[PDB]
Amino acid sequence: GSMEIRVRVEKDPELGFSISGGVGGRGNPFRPDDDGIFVTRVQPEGPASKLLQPGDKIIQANGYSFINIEHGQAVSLLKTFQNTVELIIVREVSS
Amino acid sequence: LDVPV
Repeated sequence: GSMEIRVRVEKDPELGFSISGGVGGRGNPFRPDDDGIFVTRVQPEGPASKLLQPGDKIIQANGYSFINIEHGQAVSLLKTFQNTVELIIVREVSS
Repeated sequence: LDVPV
């Protein structure tokens, strides 16, 4: 199934994860059909350690919607924020 | 290419 999760990540000075996807982006390693923004790698001793995992779909960040967001806009937002970033993600969970 | 943030 799926679930939404709030995730706070404190930049130090990066978030410590990578993303792929977005409208106008090249897709993602997880779902062919989805234009969403997906977490693809998490630095193991970085700020997102234990909080995010590859395959998490970002649908909001500091109150900005990431649903069908363009690739460049998502990168710009995440890179522009400072200090704390409050994410909402959709995580797939084992049946 | 993924993008580190």
